[PDB]
Amino acid sequence: DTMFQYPVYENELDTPHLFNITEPPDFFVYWNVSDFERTSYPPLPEEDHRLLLPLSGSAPWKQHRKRSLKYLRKHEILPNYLPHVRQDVNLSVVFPGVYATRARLCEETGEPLPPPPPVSRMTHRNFWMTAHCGNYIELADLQHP
Amino acid sequence: FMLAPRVSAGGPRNRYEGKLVFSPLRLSKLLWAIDTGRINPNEVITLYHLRQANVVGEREIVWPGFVLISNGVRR
Amino acid sequence: WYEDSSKYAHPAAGRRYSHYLKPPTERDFPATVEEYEMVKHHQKWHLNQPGTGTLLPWHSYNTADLVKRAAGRL
Amino acid sequence: LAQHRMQVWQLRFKEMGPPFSRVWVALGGKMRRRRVGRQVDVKDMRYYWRPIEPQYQRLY
Amino acid sequence: NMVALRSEANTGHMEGYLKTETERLDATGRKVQKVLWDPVLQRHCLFKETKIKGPFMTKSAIAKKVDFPIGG
Amino acid sequence: VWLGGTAANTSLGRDVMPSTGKYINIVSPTDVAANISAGAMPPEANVAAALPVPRIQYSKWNRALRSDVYDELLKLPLRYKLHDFAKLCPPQRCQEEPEAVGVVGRDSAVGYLPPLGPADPLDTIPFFVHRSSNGVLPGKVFSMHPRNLMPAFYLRIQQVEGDMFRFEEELLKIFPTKKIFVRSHSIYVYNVALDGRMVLHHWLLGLGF
Amino acid sequence: KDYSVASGSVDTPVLDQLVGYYVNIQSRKMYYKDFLRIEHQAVRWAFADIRKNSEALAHGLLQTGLRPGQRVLAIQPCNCETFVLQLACAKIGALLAVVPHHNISADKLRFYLNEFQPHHLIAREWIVVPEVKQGVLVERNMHFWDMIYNVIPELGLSYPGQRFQWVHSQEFFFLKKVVITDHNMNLLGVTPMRKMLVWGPFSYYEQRLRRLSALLHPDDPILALEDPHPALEDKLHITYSHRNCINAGFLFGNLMGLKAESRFGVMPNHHVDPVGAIVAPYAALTTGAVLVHIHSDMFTDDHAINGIEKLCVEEVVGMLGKKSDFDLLLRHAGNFDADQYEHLKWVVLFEDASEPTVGDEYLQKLAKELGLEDVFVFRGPLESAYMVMWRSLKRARWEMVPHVEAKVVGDRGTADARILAANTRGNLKLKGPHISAGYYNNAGLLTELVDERGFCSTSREAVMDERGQLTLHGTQLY
Amino acid sequence: RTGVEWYHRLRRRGAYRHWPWARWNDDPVRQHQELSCRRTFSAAVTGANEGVPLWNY
Amino acid sequence: NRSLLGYPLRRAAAMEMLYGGICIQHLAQPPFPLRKIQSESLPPPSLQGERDDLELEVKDSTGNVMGYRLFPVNIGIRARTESVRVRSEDCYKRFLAQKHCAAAGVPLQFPAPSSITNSNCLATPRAASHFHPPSSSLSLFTRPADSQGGDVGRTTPADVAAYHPRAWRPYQMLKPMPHNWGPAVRSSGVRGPHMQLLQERI
Amino acid sequence: VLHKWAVVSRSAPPPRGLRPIARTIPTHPRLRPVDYKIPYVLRTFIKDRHTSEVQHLENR
Amino acid sequence: RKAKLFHVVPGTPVTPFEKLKEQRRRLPEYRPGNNVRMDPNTYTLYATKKGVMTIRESRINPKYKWLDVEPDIQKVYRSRELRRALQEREMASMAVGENSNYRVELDLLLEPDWRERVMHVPKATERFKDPNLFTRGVVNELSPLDRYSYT
Amino acid sequence: DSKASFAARANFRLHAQHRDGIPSSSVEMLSRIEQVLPPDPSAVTFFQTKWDIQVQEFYESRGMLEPAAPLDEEIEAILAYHARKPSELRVRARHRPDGSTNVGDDPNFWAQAEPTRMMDGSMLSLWSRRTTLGANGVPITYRR
RNA sequence: CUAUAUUCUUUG
Repeated sequence: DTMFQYPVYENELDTPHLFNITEPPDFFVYWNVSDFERTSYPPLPEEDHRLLLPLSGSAPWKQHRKRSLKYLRKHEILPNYLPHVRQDVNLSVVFPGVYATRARLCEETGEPLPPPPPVSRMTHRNFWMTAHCGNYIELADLQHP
Repeated sequence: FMLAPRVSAGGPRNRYEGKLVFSPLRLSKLLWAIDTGRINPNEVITLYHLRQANVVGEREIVWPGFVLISNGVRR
Repeated sequence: WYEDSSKYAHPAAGRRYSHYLKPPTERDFPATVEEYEMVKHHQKWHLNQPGTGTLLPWHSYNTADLVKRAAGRL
Repeated sequence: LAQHRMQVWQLRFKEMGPPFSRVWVALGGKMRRRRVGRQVDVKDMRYYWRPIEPQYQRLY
Repeated sequence: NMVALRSEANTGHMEGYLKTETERLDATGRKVQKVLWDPVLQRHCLFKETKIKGPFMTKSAIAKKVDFPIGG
Repeated sequence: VWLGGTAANTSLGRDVMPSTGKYINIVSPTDVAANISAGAMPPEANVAAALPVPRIQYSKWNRALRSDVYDELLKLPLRYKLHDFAKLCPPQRCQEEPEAVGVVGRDSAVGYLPPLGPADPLDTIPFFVHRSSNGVLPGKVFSMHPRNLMPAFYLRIQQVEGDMFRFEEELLKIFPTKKIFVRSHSIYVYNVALDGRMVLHHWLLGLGF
Repeated sequence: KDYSVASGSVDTPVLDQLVGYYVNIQSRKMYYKDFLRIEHQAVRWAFADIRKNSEALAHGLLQTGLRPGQRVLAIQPCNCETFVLQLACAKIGALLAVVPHHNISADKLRFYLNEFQPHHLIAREWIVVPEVKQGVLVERNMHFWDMIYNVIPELGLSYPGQRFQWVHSQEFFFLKKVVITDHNMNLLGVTPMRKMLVWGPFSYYEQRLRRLSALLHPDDPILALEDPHPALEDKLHITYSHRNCINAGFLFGNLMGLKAESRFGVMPNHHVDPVGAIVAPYAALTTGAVLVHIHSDMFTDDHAINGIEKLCVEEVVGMLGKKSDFDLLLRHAGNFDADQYEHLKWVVLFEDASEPTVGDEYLQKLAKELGLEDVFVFRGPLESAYMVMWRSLKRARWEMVPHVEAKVVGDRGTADARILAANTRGNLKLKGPHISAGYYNNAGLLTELVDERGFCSTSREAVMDERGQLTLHGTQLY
Repeated sequence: RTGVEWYHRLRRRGAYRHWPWARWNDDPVRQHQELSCRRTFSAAVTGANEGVPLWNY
Repeated sequence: NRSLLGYPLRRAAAMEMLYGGICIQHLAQPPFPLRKIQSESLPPPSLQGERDDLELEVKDSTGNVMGYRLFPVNIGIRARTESVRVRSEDCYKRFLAQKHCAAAGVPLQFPAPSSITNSNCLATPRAASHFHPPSSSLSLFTRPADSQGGDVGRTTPADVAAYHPRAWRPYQMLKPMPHNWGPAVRSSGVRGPHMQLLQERI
Repeated sequence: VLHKWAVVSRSAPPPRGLRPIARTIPTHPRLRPVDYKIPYVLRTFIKDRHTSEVQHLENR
Repeated sequence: RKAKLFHVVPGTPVTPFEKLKEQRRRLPEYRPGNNVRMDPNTYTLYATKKGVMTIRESRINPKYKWLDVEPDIQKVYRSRELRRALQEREMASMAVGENSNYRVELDLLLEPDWRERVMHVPKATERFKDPNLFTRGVVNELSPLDRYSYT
Repeated sequence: DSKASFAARANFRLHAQHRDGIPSSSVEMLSRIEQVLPPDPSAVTFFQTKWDIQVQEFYESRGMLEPAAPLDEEIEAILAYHARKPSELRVRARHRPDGSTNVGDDPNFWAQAEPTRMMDGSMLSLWSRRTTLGANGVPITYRR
């Protein structure tokens, strides 16, 4: 079964399963009409990395920054658009996402939905709404600073 | 030639009685003839007016008469 | 001329006699017992399709004066 | 006047070309003796129009 | 030996087939049948052994009328 | 022989599936790619190859004047300066719609204009070139020895009337490499096909004839 | 009156593009406006949703292994998703087959599998089917799972290599995936190896659906429906294309009248004939409207009553159906108040030409009982998407649907066949944008003649009246 | 180099009149354009990636 | 550390060996170990990879194969090839309508608008950017007569409905008729009307 | 192979995804591998192919 | 008989359509190398890509050879051009593998033991490795049929 | 959210020489900021986004004109290949467009994509190559 | 070459 296995990554920060797509192996696939409102974002990883102090002796920060640099190389930011990247500080640019799939409106008025309260502290619910190295965020939730 | 097979018992480009083989009349030739001043724009242009205005020669004329082809004309 | 005169059959004409300029007989039904036997055999020969009533001969000319367009832009 | 345009040419070939360069083209015979057993590629290398050899073209 | 594998779905499509020495051998009393691509249907169908020189669409090649369960 | 594998499963955009298990007991596309019995499928079998599209050909009944050919006339150290290329083309479409247009200079999709006259006054051109009775400009492309159907071609210029040698002395500048010959009625340019005909016509139109 | 030919007005515009194109246009114009409403599935969708998850489902089928050449088989009972599949299979150009589930066994299932030879099977586990208890129609939950495992026994014998063997059933070798649709009310998603990815960007540089849609043509047939009264032995499932469906929908939406955000109902169990499959949802798509599904089925008194109680809530300004299930509404509409129907104004019933002629006293009964302004009757053969000619209650004359020519010809010609004498039985030929000349069979996709004049053979014989009226017949058997 | 067609491809005769159809001075891999990234975000470091080797050299 | 067979051996076989040939002890096997795939070890996303991952059948030089599978089988092959050529021609013409209409920012209409194609032929630098029309300009009507409305003039006779500007004639003729010729057949092919017929003077 | 410039062109080829081509040991005795034994295994005939290709497999 | 030859100059760029070598059925003299396809019945070598053809000789037996096609032409071109330039400037080293007189030594000083690695017969127990290695995933490939060293 | 502001927004590079179209105060401020910053970033992070309707409302609410994605090239080539007649790909003459004669013995030469022109290509040594360009900007084949 | 094969395939 080493030749028959569904691909499992350890770092989904690129959310590759949205891009590199492998067919469901099962002969019976289950497709409801309900699953259109399900956002398919990757599962919450262990070692939430954005909490890490970027200490030069810290192993998890080392492996994370080499991961980020390799992601930058595979998307060709690092050689190309941005030739020299010193990785010093641990950066998190987070967005107030509601995880709503498409753009919505108000049922009560017909207005655009009001701007959400800016996020105070980072949470696990907030994790995929950040800017990671390589991932995908919906346009509908990127609407605010 | 006997190494090559026969095709289509009459022959490939074969004339028969009633094959419609038109001699071409290019639309460019016509428009040149009109803007040059051989032919009336004011008038229904028949094959007769083409023969009389000399734009097409007697030799070119054969049954069935002509085809109007647009060669290098976009308007 | 096609859309006014030609595409319409004779006003009396039945379906079988449609193509004739004047209907050769009155009744549309085949009027000869031999012709009727032949039409029965024709309708069981070809399976029973709508047009099978009218006899079409099994053999062909392969002549260019009867052939029309195989396929092309309408 | 047309004596030499013999029809055994006109059944076999057909000439294709722009003025001052014209091939005579023909199909291949290997066909009507043994089709089966050979292979499909060498069989359908027979369905293409091909220019005759230039000597024969000059000769005809 | 030379036989013709002609479509069991009767399109009259035949394919020249050379029998293997086992099938060339008279050991068995059967016609060979094989699943092949029928281009006339663009589908896979059974082919049957039949004589190469003979009309590939014969009258006797008509299937009896079968009513289909589907529909009313 | 168990026929199976992960090939039937569609993998889009990169195949991340373990690659040791792709085809099992089934011939790969590589196995049929190194084993085909045909040979050298032709260069025209390349479907996605971007093929050229020719421009509209200059015929005697269609003057489609190309600006670049005209620019290659304008680079030459010719005397007798030429009308700028915008004038050799007929008036536009949407300008010519109504009855507001003149009779001589009318809109023609083929394009045809009566001769514009010399691009400079106070100057005399030593030669004068006549259009045909149908409006065609004099250059004719023949073949030397047409019986054997030789590809070798030439150009015959007839309707030149004047000092023909001035015509030839500018024709030298147009055709530096080719062979030029003079005769009472005509001027021969050798090894010049419809290209040089197109040029001769661009030059004669630009010159004011 | 003199000759047998009938023609409709040609002033109505014709839509010749693909389906996805009009979906994109209608998604750009009205994005947030409602498209269809279903209470029993909790589906309230905009045009946003229909575009988004249509092409999302398209990508889903692309990764599930579907390709532009092959077929899908769909036994779904009156869902939204069979329509969504119409659009998805339209986008990737795969022929969708919808078969009626009301009488379904293992034998005819394997007949369908023999006929269409589908790549996919869109099925259920528990499906609701009518059956007769004590002379009365009662619902049964047919366990369709049993039927699938009866048709294909080899899925039970499971050896620990066999998700990946090449052929899942040696006797159906064209079956690759089976899409099971059941609403499982658990909040947790299913494991991604039985679930197809329906969300997010499927690409980097460009999405491959618009690389594909350039290679698709509007006359490519994608849909197939049963003909319960087949013209001939041969025509089994008559087959529809992009522009057939689009123009059926647009002609219906133009002829009645439909304005944006106006509510448009459909009686259930019509997804297998071109009523709720083709005419209705494409009418709702093409012009701005809101499609409305009433209760999932019809055939019993209880959910007939539930049907009225839903349609009076949902504020439907007009609805579609057939005579046979308007019978049930007429049974149970008397029990309610008159003013409860105050929003219903017009109603539509569709007629196959072998019915002939729903009586106008029945129409009068409908109009008086529901407090209706007008009752519209459409009629035509099933090849024509149930519209050739139509009448209202107040107008008994049969007006032709625009861009439709119906002629009755002799037997001695193809293109050059001659019009008969306006009472005489002869072949029938239909020319129209929403008419289909293809039909799917055991052999494969098939087509009867479309000639130089543009007309199309139906292989049906008919009789024309003096007043516009068609009567279909079986083939002439002397 | 013997044979008839080797006589035709050297004296380059009427099938071979332009011999090798793959000849030096065409490259399919780069199409004679230099792969250098001038696309750099800040205009200061524009020439930062230069002399990145195309092969072992 | 290392083992003499290299992998830690499972208890089933073990307890099976030291209770000689008996498996009653652990028979419920643990699931296999996972192999994690490095997502940044993957190559950069390629365009051609995106082109061909779908594996369409249209890149074959034999013909438009995808076209054949979307087309009826009821037609003789030599009349079907020139049919599929016609649909693959219309897909091209429409592709060009898309292109030129996008190039001028005009909403799509197809046979073609003239003024768009010809005027876009007058600019070599117009190939850079394309702009969408506004949502106001977008309508469903893709025929010009549906779009441009009536204009004042018409030439063809009014008595014929087939000449109506909005009339719809089907796009291609489809005939079930067989083809009459093939190369491997000796006497086949379409004959002059006064030529001798097949097998005459037997 | 028949390209589209042929005289006759054929229909769609078989889709590769269905009914694959097995990699079979060549039965030609000169092309057969040496160690390949003529497969006599005395067995009760299992008539369905589903099980009969499991016998050719070791997955335990 | 017939004469069966090279249709291209070795060391010269070649298009896919052109044949490389026509062999005669005897293992063939020339075997398909990188980006090269052999016609199984004809044993005629074709080019897969468009590039420079070169000949490899097997280190084991010099008489058995491969034809390779190297995809990028300009690499080979400017490498060869510079190399030649250096040859004329007396600045080039003759120690490269391009020198045919030196390749034996070159294979020798890199891997001295390649003789005894070729002559070394594995036993059946390490040819046929116990499949549970492959099952558990200690080794990811199980390939009993490569017992032979082709270099 | 202005217009010129958006133009300068879309064409931004970091240490630019001169910036035109913006008001002077903002230019001076950007000059200050870019004098302050080093060319080297201390952290880089990036996400990806798919189109939605908020793009449209961004362009239409501000009265701008939304950019479009150009159609594919290879799809155009595929369509252009499959559209042409079978007689467009056959051999039309003794000479391939290169000028080489095609003797009928070799199957590679039984196809011709571009029609050969015998009466053209005599002027190419005396002319600039820009003349060789076709209608779509691809050089057409001339006899040499 | 003449006959038998009459759809994309076939004999002497």
